[PDB]
Amino acid sequence: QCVKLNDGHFMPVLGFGTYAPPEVPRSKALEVTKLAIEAGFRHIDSAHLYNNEEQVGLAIRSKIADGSVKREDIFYTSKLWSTFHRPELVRPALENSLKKAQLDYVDLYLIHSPMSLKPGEELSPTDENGKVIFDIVDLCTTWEAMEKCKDAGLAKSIGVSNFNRRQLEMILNKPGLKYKPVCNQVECHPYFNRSKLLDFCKSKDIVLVAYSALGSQRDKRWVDPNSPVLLEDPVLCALAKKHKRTPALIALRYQLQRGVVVLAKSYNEQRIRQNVQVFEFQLTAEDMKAIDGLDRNLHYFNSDSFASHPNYPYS
Amino acid sequence: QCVKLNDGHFMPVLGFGTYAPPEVPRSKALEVTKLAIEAGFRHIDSAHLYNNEEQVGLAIRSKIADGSVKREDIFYTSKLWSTFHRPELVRPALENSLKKAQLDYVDLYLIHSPMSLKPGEELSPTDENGKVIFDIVDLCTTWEAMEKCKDAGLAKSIGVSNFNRRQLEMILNKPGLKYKPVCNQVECHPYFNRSKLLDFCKSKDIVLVAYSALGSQRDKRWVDPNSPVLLEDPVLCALAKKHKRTPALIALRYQLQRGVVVLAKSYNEQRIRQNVQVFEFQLTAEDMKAIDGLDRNLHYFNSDSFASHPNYPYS
Ligand SMILES: NC(=O)c1ccc[n+]([C@@H]2O[C@H](COP(=O)([O-])OP(=O)(O)OC[C@H]3O[C@@H](n4cnc5c(N)ncnc54)[C@H](OP(=O)(O)O)[C@@H]3O)[C@@H](O)[C@H]2O)c1
Ligand SMILES: NC(=O)c1ccc[n+]([C@@H]2O[C@H](COP(=O)([O-])OP(=O)(O)OC[C@H]3O[C@@H](n4cnc5c(N)ncnc54)[C@H](OP(=O)(O)O)[C@@H]3O)[C@@H](O)[C@H]2O)c1
Ligand SMILES: CCCCCCCCOC(=O)c1cc(O)c(O)c(O)c1
Repeated sequence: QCVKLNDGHFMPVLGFGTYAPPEVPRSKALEVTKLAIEAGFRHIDSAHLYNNEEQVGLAIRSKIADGSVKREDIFYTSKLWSTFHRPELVRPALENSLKKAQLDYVDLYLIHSPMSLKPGEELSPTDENGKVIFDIVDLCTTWEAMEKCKDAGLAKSIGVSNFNRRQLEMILNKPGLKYKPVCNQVECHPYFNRSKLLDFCKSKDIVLVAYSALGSQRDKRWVDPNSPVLLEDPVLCALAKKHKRTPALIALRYQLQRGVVVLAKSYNEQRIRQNVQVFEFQLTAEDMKAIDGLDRNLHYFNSDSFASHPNYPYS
Repeated sequence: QCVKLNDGHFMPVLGFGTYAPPEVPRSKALEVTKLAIEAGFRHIDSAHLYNNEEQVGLAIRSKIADGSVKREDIFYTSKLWSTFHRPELVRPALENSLKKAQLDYVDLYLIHSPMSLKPGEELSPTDENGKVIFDIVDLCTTWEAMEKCKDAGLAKSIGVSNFNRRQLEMILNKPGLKYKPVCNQVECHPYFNRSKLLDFCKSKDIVLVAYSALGSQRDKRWVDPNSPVLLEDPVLCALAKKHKRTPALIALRYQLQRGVVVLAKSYNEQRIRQNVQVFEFQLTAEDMKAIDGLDRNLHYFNSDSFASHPNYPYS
């Protein structure tokens, strides 16, 4: 079950989410990625940001080496972090990711965020410690550098993440554009279903990839603990009962049936193996309209901190 | 079961595909071509590109020598590789093919691809960066040189491969045209059935010859491994069950009943002998419409570098 991307490549519609907070030992990423592959996940989502590309890659390489999978069966995503937006930093950042994971190519490379951050090396030992420094980069030139990565065979497909419609149009309207982004990976779930942005993406042949599809990890560092817990929704629970599934499985299936490619992070063996059951059942059209009704414009990514960045996607 | 070509020659409607990847020992092509002829294949498709003309030729000569066939019962195709498009290179390339095969004439010589490549001795000439080097040739002059090869009795018939409608018209409308292409050998299967091109070809008396009719060899170099596997299609499988045949046989029969000449590669003795069974059954008109419904405009062969060639046939 794969979707055809606008560059002709194919992306599995269910992806494994690998991010876990820095308290979680990195050896866990190695363990759980092997478990994900053993359960049937083939699309694996990582990033320079996650500090896990080595462990994730070693999982992949391990399952390739022992003959459970071929490299060609695995669809591996990495992402260009925001301190590397300047065009001359793009290819080395990809190369660094490739060396960490010990892969020859990534199946997909994304611009992680339109919110560029100061690159390079400070120069004093402490002056800038702790601060968050924004940078200003024309993301079109970032995108050209991405296009060159694809032409070098380093990334099979290239795309973006956390872009809004305006930011997508800026790439789409670039003079001399060679490759459209294949996807826009954004927060998407029944509390923030992104239907308008989805319609836009579909009209341009860009796949929407949903993160926090199960309602986020609710990380204390950001997420308001009084925000409603997605998987406790009564409509999601009643559909789970009706179908003899679970609220997670309902929420994942919802995305698949609206043409969205869905990620699901779990570091728990049983939930990982549950999540692959998404292909065993289907929601009715009426079920789908009921889930559409749950939208409350709720972003679990309380980016509030970054709200004054000129490229903040919700300004 | 032959079709009358527009030059008066006859082409068998089922052809044996001889390409195998370079990991396959070169001796196999000799073995499998003999097996193909023993099974009933009479049309045999090779090319300079395949690096097997000696072995394929030996097979053909063997079966002629031992009396299983006469030379005139065999239809042998070779192809002019893209580094040899320049008019003065066309006849020596054909002569080199003929000397390798140890044959005096080919039944058919094709321009392999409209995508001309830098002349020389590499098959895939590459620049400093590893990028393939294109050439620019007026393919009308290539065609004139092909016309001369037919007049010299070195090729009984001439045609083209991987041409689109525009590229065909260019030849058809050439001033002083002597011979129309007898055929256009193109990627064609239920996921990319080419009906519009086929209608055009039929209106001009040009036979469409299908390659990757069984969904290609899915070579990593050119095919996305997560593309759908044609012979696993549930409609093909259900028709196979209905007819007590196989999905390969359904896919081959489809082509024959729409007036398409169809190639089938196999290096496996039992699949080779299965493939000749295509003449034992027939699909209903409803079966044919059901297969027509599978079209998803999917060409298995892809290349970022070749996509940017001015003569790329899918642009
Ligand atoms: N592009 C971006 O900027 C961006 C942002 C956020 C996320 N992402 C990507 O998207 C991935 C997923 O998003 P996310 O990390 O917010 O998490 P998510 O997929 O919404 O999952 C949230 C929580 O659901 C739990 N869970 C998983 N399967 C379950 C089931 N079947 N039943 C009940 N609970 C279940 C997990 O807990 P356990 O681990 O305990 O099972 C997990 O922490 C990330 O890991 C990352 O790859 C990208
Ligand atoms: N003009 C061009 O540019 C061009 C391009 C591509 C191909 N071609 C020509 O067309 C030929 C055929 O196309 P192709 O090589 O892409 O392969 P194909 O005919 O689409 O066959 C694909 C695969 O199907 C398998 N197969 C054959 N019979 C089968 C059966 N009865 N059941 C299940 N599987 C079966 C074969 O594997 P096994 O060998 O293991 O049986 C083969 O590798 C080539 O050999 C070449 O002559 C030309
Ligand atoms: C004070 C500002 C903190 C900056 C650090 C970012 C805050 C949130 O980090 C994450 O947990 C996170 C997880 C993912 O899966 C993502 O892709 C992603 O983009 C972010």
